[PDB]
Amino acid sequence: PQITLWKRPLVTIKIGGQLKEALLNTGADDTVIEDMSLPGRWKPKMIGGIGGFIKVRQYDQIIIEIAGHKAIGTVLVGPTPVNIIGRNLLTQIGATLNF
Amino acid sequence: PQITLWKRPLVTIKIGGQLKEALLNTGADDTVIEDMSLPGRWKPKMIGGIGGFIKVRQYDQIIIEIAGHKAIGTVLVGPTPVNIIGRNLLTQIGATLNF
Ligand SMILES: CC(C)CN(C[C@@H](O)[C@H](Cc1ccccc1)NC(=O)O[C@H]1CCOC1)S(=O)(=O)c1ccc(N)cc1
Repeated sequence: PQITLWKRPLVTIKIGGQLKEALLNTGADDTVIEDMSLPGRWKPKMIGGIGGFIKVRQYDQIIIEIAGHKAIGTVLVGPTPVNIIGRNLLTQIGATLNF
Repeated sequence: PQITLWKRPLVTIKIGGQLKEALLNTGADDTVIEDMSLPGRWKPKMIGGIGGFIKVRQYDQIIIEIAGHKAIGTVLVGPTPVNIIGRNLLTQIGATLNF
């Protein structure tokens, strides 16, 4: 699709069998999702946002559907205002910015 | 242009007579620029994301050139670690997400 930006670019994602809402976020390198159970091990990651740096859980090679497109990659889990899909997964679904 | 998301979507902007580098950010409601002086009245605002909140000054009816395109709108100014062009100005230059 072509998504205009008059409203928040919210899409439906599917991860761990659960449907959630997430924001398509070109301003984030990484993908951050609110607390949930994911399979396998995690490793520590520090990420920086507008308020500063926080610690999150990094799960690699997670299967996640994003607006109907399958991606498999790194998902960070931690305290976020909204689930955010970052460039690591936007590139997998073939997303570009155009004007 | 069509901007790939392999790297950060950074562009050159001109605001208040100054050239700056800024992130094209679909995940941001508003535009927020590292602290600088702007003309006219302002009011305080709190904005929050990863790492919590920061206090900023809200200036309305500010003209910015974004990669050569003039747009006008609200600009927030404060201690952001990165210059952010948010949806309120991305819409004005006709920016869309496509996949
Ligand atoms: C958290 C989202 C929902 C909203 N933000 C935009 C996001 O793109 C934000 C932009 C940014 C990048 C680097 C440093 C600081 C900020 N990226 C971000 O945090 O990257 C983290 C998460 C994964 O990778 C690292 S915001 O800055 O908090 C914000 C809030 C309100 C307004 N009016 C404007 C901006």
